[PDB]
Amino acid sequence: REVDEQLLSV
Amino acid sequence: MDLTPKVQVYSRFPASAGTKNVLNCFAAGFHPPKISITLMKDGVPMEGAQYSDMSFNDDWTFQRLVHADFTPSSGSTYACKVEHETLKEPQVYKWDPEF
Amino acid sequence: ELHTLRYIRTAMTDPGPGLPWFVDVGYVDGELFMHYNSTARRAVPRTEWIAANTDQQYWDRETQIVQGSEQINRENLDILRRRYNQTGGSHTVQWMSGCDILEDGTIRGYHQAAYDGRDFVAFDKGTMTLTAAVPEAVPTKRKWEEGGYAEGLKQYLEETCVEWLRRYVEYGKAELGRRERPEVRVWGKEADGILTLSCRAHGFYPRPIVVSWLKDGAVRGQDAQSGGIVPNGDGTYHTWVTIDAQPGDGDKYQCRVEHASLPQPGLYSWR
Repeated sequence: REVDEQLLSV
Repeated sequence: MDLTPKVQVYSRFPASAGTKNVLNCFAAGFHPPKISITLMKDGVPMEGAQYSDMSFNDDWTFQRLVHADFTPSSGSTYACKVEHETLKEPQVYKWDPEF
Repeated sequence: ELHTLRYIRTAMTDPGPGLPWFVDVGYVDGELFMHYNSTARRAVPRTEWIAANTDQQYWDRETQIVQGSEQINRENLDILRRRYNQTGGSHTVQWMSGCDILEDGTIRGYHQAAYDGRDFVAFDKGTMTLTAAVPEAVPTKRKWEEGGYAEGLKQYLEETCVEWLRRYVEYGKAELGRRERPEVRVWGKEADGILTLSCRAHGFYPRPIVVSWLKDGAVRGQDAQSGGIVPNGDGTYHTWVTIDAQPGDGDKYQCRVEHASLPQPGLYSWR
C-alpha cells in the first residue's frame, strides 16, 4: 500500500 | 542537476536471421525527465514501440526503456535516436546485431 | 532473503509530448507491480500475482490515495517554485518511499524528496526528524514539526509498509524466487584478427550477476568496460562486458558468468 497523501506535502 | 543520458541498445535474445526478437533502447542517469527516444530501422521510425512510465533511481536520476517487437534483416541499420536538453544535437546509438 | 517495497513518484511541469505530468510506480523486490499516472487517473496492477491477490477495494483505495497524492504534488510544484523565486519553466518534484526487510531480519525505512533532481528533504528515523537539505526545505520541516506528521509516518514505515511487503512477497513467492538462465553470446570485432571481445547475457533473472573476462585465467576487470545491468521488456535482465585484446589473442580469453540460475559459473569463448 502507499502512504497517506499528506505525508508528501512540502 | 541536468546530467547526460547514458544510452544502450540491445536485443532481448541473441539475434539470428529471420527470427523474432525485441529491440531495446535504455536510457538512464538523466535530468530533466523530458526525453525523446526513438527506435529506428534504416532511418525510419519502427512501429510497435512501447515506452516505460517515468521512473528514477536512488540518486534521483531518471530512466526509461523503449522496446519494439522486430525481426532483424541483415544489411539494415538499427539504431536509437535520443533527444535531451543536455545534448546539442540528437545522438544516434547503433545496434550491433552480432550475426 | 532481502525484500524491498519502493513507491516512486515524479511530478513534472514539462513531461512532455503526449506524456503524463505525474506518475507513481510501485516496486516489490525491484519488480514493477503497481502504476498510476495523471492521464489514466487509476491505480493499476502490473504483475499477474498482484492482480490475483487483490480485489477492487484495494485498487479503489490506492486510487483515491494516489489521486490525492497527485493534487498534493500539483500544489508542491507551485509552492517550491515560489520558494526558489522561479516562474514557469521546467521543474520536478520527486518522492521516494518504502521499506526493506533485510536478511538479518532488520527493518529499514525511506522517505525522501528531491527538487529539480537535488535532495530536498529526507526522514531520519534514528533521530525521528525530517532533515531539510537546503534552506528551501526548512518551512517543510516546520510543517512536519507542527502537523504531527512524523508519528503517522513511523506507523507507515514500521508497520503498514512492512506488513504489506510481507504479504506481497507471499503473493508472488514463486515469481520473485524464480530463475531464468541467460542466453550468452560472445562476439569479436575490428582489424586483422580479433580486437574487441563482447560478452552479453540475455534474459536472466534475478537481477544480480557478475560477468567478467579472463585472459589466461586472469581477471582483467580494470580493463573491462561494462554496461551495468539493464532491463528487458518481459521482466528479465541484460548485461554486456567488453575487453580490448591484441588481434589473434582470441583463443586466450574466456567470459565467466556467475548467476543464481547457474550451479557452476558459465564459461564462454570466442569462435
